[PDB]
Amino acid sequence: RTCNKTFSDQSKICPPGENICYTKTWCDAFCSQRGKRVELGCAATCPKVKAGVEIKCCSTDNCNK
Amino acid sequence: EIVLTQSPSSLSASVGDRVTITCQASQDISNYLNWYQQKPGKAPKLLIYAASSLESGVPSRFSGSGSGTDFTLTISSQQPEDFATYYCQQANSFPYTFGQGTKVEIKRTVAAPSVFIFPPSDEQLKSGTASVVCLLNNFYPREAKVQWKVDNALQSGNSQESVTEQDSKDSTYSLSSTLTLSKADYEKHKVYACEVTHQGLSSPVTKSFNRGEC
Amino acid sequence: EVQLVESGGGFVQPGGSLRLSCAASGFTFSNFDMHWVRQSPGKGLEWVSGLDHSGGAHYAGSVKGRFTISREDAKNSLDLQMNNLRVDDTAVYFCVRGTLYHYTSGSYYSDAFDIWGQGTLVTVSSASVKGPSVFPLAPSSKSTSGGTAALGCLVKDYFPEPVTVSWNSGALTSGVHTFPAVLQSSGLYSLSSVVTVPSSSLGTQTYICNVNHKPSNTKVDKKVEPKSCDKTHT
Ligand SMILES: [Zn+2]
Ligand SMILES: [Zn+2]
Ligand SMILES: [Zn+2]
Ligand SMILES: [Zn+2]
Ligand SMILES: [Zn+2]
Ligand SMILES: [Zn+2]
Ligand SMILES: [Zn+2]
Ligand SMILES: [Zn+2]
Ligand SMILES: [Zn+2]
Repeated sequence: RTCNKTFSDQSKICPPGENICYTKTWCDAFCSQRGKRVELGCAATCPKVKAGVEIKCCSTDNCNK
Repeated sequence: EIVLTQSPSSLSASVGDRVTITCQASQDISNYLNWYQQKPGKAPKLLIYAASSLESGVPSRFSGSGSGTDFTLTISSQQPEDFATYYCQQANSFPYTFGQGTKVEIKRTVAAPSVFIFPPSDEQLKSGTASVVCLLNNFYPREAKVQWKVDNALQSGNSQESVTEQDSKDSTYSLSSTLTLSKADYEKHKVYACEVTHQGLSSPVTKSFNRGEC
Repeated sequence: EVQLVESGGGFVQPGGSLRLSCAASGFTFSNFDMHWVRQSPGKGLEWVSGLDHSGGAHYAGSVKGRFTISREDAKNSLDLQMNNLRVDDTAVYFCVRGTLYHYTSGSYYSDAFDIWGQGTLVTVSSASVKGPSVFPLAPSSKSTSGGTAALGCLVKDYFPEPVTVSWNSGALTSGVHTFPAVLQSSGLYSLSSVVTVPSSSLGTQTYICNVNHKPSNTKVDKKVEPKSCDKTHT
């Protein structure tokens, strides 16, 4: 219903039809210069990862760390 | 500034085909190169950033590669919804620049145009201008050379042409060309002709008329 | 829902000024690099201007000293003030969010353009509203015949876009081609609409093109009658 977001500034409020918060970690094509990309938010269900994507899902307000 | 040149500017694919589009940068841009899709009447959509990283929601049949000056967009299986214009863009240095765009069109067999010519209306002549129109109907592929001849003399700088989007029923194009003269100029000459060159015609087709006979 | 909605589009004389605005929604506007990208009709994309989250302004060479980009973080708005406008500035202008990607190493700005508004049209023309003259493209003595006859309407010297065309009040759809308008050197538009029909119907069947110039008071039902050439020179 509310999740932590990538940025501390954006609204924790989830779009209607979610109570799954997620933490998504992966190497994009800048991984060698910048490190892994990180994304926090809401999903309808635990999102379907592609190869190499670390993912952690939880279902309580602002649980995604 | 950094110039991006895509190749080809247009390519014909069938549903199921593997499609490759090149982007060449005039100087080293590392991997700061993006791919956009644009459909007619709609805003561009980001497909790929950092030369090979897919944006969220983009189907896996899209893939990108390259670095420095040499880049490639691949659609591994062309779908009906992928007939669209693709643009590369560099985010290396200001000003940010786009390639000229690649239009992916539907492949089909060669179809020669039917060629029709229209003399100006008496109505239009009253207003002091004369428009001669040439129509090429239902041809493939899009490349057609349409040459106006007045009194068997090649015209340049006094005509404009327009092409339909690929037809939904037979995936052909049609072209309309307009030769525009002042009434005084129109009345000087006797013969008006439209010469069409196309891969589907065994030789150029000319349609012509005599001012004074119409 | 992430929305960029452009406003301030319209018509302006050459040498004139026009302020575009973008209302952003569903993200922390003040944290994002924002950009303007334009597209001339039938042509491709051109970056115009960017304004960084930290206030640095970036202009394409074609627009430097004529265009001013600004933001009001409190109002979630981006503005583009255009001046000394020329005909070649005529384009759909898109509001565009520069990406803001987060890594273990921190934040990175404007790697790409992830969110595009649907764009607003700016026409720079010394033309004022003029309704079209509609001339028949009369079917003839094989001059427009093949076994099939082509006939049509030439919709000439109107401003601004657009016009719509139907045939026989929309009863005739099969075989119809309405072409993209061309902008003539006069600054006025012209288009053609044509249809292929059985050449055997040319005596008897009525063919009427319905030309609507939405932007003026003008609608034109033009009846397209066969015209003969003699061809006694063969
Ligand atoms: Zn390098
Ligand atoms: Zn046709
Ligand atoms: Zn005269
Ligand atoms: Zn002559
Ligand atoms: Zn006559
Ligand atoms: Zn800057
Ligand atoms: Zn403002
Ligand atoms: Zn003749
Ligand atoms: Zn005669």
